[PDB]
Amino acid sequence: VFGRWDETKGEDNIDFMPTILSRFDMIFIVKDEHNEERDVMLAKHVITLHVSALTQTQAVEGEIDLAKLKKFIAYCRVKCGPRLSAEAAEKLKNRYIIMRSGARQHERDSDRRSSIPITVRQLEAIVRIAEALSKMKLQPFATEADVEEALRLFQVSTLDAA
Amino acid sequence: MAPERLRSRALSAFKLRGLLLRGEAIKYLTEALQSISELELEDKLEKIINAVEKQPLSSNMIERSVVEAAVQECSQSVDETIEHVFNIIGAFDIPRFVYNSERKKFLPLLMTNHPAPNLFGTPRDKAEMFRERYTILHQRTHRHELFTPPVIGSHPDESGSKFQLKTIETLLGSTTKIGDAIVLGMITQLKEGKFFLEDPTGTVQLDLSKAQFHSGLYTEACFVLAEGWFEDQVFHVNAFGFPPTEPSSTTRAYYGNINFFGGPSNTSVKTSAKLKQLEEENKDAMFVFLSDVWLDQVEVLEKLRIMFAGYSPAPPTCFILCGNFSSAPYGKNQVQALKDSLKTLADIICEYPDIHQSSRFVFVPGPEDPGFGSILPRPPLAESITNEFRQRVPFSVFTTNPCRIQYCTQEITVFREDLVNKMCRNCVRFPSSNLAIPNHFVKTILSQGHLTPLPLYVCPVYWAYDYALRVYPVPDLLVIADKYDPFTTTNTECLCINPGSFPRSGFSFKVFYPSNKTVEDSKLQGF
Amino acid sequence: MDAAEVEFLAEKELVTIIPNFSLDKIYLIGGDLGPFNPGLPVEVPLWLAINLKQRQKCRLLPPEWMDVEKLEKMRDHERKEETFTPMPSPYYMELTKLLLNHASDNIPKADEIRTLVKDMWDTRIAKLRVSADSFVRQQEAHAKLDNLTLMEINTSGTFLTQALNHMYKLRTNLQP
Amino acid sequence: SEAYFRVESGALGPEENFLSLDDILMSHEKLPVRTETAMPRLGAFFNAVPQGSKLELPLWLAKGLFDNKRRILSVELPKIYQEGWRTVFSADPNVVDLHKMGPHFYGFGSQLLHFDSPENADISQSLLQTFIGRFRRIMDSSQNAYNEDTSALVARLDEMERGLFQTGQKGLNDFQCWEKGQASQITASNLVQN
Amino acid sequence: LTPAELIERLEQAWMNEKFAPELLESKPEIVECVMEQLEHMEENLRRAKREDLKVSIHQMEMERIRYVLSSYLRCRLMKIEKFFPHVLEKEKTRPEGEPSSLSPEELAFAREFMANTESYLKNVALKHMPPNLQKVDLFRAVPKPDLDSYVFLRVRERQENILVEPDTDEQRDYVIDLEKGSQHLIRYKTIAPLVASGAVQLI
Amino acid sequence: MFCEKAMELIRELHRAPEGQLPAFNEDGLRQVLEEMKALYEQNQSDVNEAKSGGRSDLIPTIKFRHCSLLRNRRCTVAYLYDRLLRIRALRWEYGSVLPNALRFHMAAEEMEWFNNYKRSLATYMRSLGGDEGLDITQDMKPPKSLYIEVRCLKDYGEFEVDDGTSVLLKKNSQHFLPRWKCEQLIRQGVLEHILS
Repeated sequence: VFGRWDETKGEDNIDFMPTILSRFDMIFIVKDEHNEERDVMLAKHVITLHVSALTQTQAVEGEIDLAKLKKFIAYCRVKCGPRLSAEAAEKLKNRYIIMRSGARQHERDSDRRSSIPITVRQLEAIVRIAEALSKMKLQPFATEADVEEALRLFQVSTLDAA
Repeated sequence: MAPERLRSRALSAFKLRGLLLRGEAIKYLTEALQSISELELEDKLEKIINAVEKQPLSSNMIERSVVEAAVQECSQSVDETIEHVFNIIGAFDIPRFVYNSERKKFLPLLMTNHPAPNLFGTPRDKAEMFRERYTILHQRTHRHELFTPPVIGSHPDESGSKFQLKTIETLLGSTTKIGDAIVLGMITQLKEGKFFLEDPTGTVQLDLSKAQFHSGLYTEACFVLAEGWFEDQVFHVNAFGFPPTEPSSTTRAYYGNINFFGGPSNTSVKTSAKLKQLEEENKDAMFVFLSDVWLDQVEVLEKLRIMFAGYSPAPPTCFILCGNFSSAPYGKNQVQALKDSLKTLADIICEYPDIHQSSRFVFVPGPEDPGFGSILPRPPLAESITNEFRQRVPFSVFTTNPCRIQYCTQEITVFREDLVNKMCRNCVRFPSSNLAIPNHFVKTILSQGHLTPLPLYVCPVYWAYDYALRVYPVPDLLVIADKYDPFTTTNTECLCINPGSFPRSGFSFKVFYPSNKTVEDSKLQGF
Repeated sequence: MDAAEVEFLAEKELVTIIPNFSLDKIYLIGGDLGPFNPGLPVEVPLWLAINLKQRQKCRLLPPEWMDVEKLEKMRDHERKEETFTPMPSPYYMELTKLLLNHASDNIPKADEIRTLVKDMWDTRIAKLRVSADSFVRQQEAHAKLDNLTLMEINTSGTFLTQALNHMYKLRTNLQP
Repeated sequence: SEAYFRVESGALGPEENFLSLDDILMSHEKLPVRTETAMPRLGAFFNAVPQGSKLELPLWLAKGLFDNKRRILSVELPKIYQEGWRTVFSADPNVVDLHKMGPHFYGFGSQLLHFDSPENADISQSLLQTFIGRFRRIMDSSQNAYNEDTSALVARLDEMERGLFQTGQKGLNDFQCWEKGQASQITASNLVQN
Repeated sequence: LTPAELIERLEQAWMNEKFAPELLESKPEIVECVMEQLEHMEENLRRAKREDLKVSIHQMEMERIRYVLSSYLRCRLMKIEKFFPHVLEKEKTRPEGEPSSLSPEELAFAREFMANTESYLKNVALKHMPPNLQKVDLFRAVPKPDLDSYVFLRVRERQENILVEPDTDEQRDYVIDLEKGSQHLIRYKTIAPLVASGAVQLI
Repeated sequence: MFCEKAMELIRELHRAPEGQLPAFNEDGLRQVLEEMKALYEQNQSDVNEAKSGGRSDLIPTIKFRHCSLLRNRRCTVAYLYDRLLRIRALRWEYGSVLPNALRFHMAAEEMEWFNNYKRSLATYMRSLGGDEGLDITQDMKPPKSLYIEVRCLKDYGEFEVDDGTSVLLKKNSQHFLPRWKCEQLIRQGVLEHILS
């Protein structure tokens, strides 16, 4: 709302409604961190990136070309629909209850409603993220590892809430 | 016969068996088997190829050394070799296995993608220490009488009740104020009187005022099966005890013949025919255990003199010097004091042929010793303080504390990094008193299955090598040579002993007969 | 049976070569060959002929049936008849591939020969497809396939036989 | 020659093959029944299960319990083998989805015939005519889909038909590799991936 | 038996074993004689000079004979490994006069295979199963060869009154005659004695 | 419902039709055996009650559990047998010494069975000829040329071709060698046949 996040403002940085915000599985609040070595590495990366425009567009190790990753995403989407395993679902259930209690107590301690609500759609969002992680591997079932990674990604969004 | 014909049939045998010989290998074979007649050549070749297949070959191509070793397996040391019957294994030498939860079995460090242990541990290793302690106890507990209902069990079958374990993440919410629930977790204080329970899923505060303790030494960082109910953000204990123990026979019945203990054998020592037949003739072996061996003062050398006088008959197979060799660890004086006294000990034991040529003099330093401090597993002291002993007493070793002895048919753990009084002085509610103290101590150490069942600031350990301090599967003999009074006891068909502080305890060393599976409760005040 | 094995059997057929080397009669287990005289025709198995051509040791002659007019007549007869007509060789397709791939320099009008043999192959595979469909539709228990070659059968026969096995069990499942 | 081949399915025969994974998976599929006698202690799974109770249980269990005079239970056909769906198959076999309705349509239907249903004749004729109707399209698509995406062709085929489809594809690819000369090369086996 | 005719009978056995669903009667004379020819020709060729053309020609012909023999024996071993209880039962129950479906070497291999498989199954699971379930008869576990398979054939000697049996109903059975050189697609069980006697050649 | 755990083994094998050998499911086999134990104990109690007590209505439940036991046995035997089929195929596909990453998938008893099978197959091949047998693992494809050109893919060591001669199998070197000598190494991926 104020351009930069302006960390003292807190919930006043957001003019979005809870209705629209609850429909987002993940809300990455992105802050430009001024660290000196980060800035030096970032500047050298940008300068090299601008310098390298004439290098005949050579292939690269350890990554997928965009044209190939596009086809791979299409293939996985049409082929694989995973589900949660039972123990994975138990893990997700208990972690969700813990996160809900934490969000309630944070709002109570603040005596004000947070702009980001933690709802059953966020539970299903964690489920969807775990299934996407499994679909990358074409596995019919999502494991506790997938649920843990999904919860790790979601706890950035929960950091963004609390 | 023609050497080309011998080459042709050797190559044909290996090739039909699916194997390719290097040029030097077939050259070795076709000159080694020149004595062989046509009446027996194929039998000889099949014998050799089976011997080759015994090794862990990485390719269908066979090197010269493999054929050489196969012919040696066919001709020499085929029945036994002399050094299998006794060996000494340092803590840093112990192999590492990781318990895969989704395969429900132990895998080697070489098979998992886990990083190799190093002394300067990473932040992950410090967590993995306590997580792995929990993991071992968790898998062991779930295979005891607390096992599945079973889901086939019906009601008329499974008419009697059975325990079902819960994790801390499950007891919050609609599970509040249930009548009976039991949780495996570590007991620890946030602050004095603020007790809590912890597992890899979470942490919860304890109201243990009403708890019926199951008679053990429940310290900080012990793992317990707390039974109670959850309410008002507190777990309210009804009963409180250690997880049940397991014998090594049951452990092997589940996990196979895997060599958890150590040594060069792929299987455990007691599960191979060579050792199983050697133990029939190894009847007369005997070990001696001795702690507070303050040889830096010559009074202890006088004691060693009368020890050699007493036990020159029936020479010991080995002596166990339980560290803390410094009665005067003041500073730099102690280093050359220990070097001179070890020179003196070597000089006196050179006076005999039989003990000098048979008995293994093995040293395991502790806190009051030069080099690395009270950080476990204790490394051996400096080699410049050992070389002069070694060069004129080759039947001797200087190694870690704790340390593992594999006998021909038994397995023993030696440890002296003192903790009995530490167990007594930080019990949650109280210790359990009188002559029962050592029994409660061994119950604690066996149920916890780790030589240090207490916090790191109370007993420091190198993080990545914490697996080396494990007491799972249970050893056949557990020697905990504390400064505490000497004792003997047994639990889950494991013998457990303290040889004690010999200078204080009326000169009470101890001596163990592994082939007889027994020990002498000696007192050498009368020598 | 693989197409390579069908080719292995086709390789046993005899063809005429003109050696550029001198060699006396050679007494192979499957029957003696030669003598090999430079510049004169001699009849040898196709595997040996192809090997000698690859090693530049002979000139291969087309078989008597590799002629454009003869192949056009056979192709037209095949296209007109409803049944498989008798073929000039029991391994004509394999012969065509081997000889034309390794000896097109020696064999004139090789493009016309290859196209005509392809025409005959297409017609006979279409006839085989019709035969399979008629078998399954009319629920036959037996068929007569007199002039089919081994490669032509082997192209479709595994599929057809598996289908007919399933069909037989389906039409006999009420037997007990 | 010496490649791996699983135990072949015997589900179309009088009895299924003991070691066949396909037959085991096929016989796991559930069959509706009615209990003709009460079964003590079985209410834990579905106290007794009462007499006359309707259940759906696996085909292996139904075959084990069934007898020709129906003491333990009596069997109902699944709806895809009843007269309503038989008529849909009779309309045009080529448009139905035997992957949804199976995936072991023919094997399961053949094994239903051992329950002595009055409409065994109709079931047998339906299975045979469904196969006859679908044969030509299985043959054409298998033998003429070359080096392309066959998923659209394979989608609506049952497991027996899919086996036949892969057989036709194998023949096609073998001849095409021979024609292109790729059959000559000696190659590392499929285990070379690790 | 001329050497050329011996190699021809080897090819006939090769194709018949390829296409027959069951294990055919053994041809020990064929296998022994072909191996004798190969060993003799190796002896001949090891005593000849380098760069000689006829040596290479003989080596190529030997490769071909060796390939057919190895493939034939591989196919028979596949069939034995697939149907090991049934071929062993057939050999045990064989009367006096009909030929065996196994050579002595194949029979030794089959007995070893059955003993090894039963030992493995017992040790892994079937000693742990309850006492009355510990015995599986592999004669019932392993499937039999399916004799109602359809095969292609070419007929070498004229046959008459060969009965085709389309299905259960005997009224639809009808006879045919197999003219020499004709080719047919027919169930194996109706022609199995002809395959045994060499009157027909499976293709 | 009973016998659901038995299906996991079967589905694991069925969903790898390519013939690759998965890791041996030790704990799944253990669980189905424990299920059989529970079934058998319940049936022993019930049959004792039905006979000694004369209680007749338990007979359908007896038959129920007996059928479930038979099903679990069938699934176990089929799983182990199909694993044996794949392991048997490995000898012909690859060779005698399987790679270590694949040997870790096999059970100890599976390795014992495989060693017995290798020994028996070697015996059979040895007994074929007058002497030195016939290696029917060789000549898996019909012979075309007597000599082939091969390219080294791995850094192998040395490989003998005659009595006194060998070739150094250094990567990217090309050798023109007999097909019958090179076939096994090409099969195992050490060499690449480089004419097509």
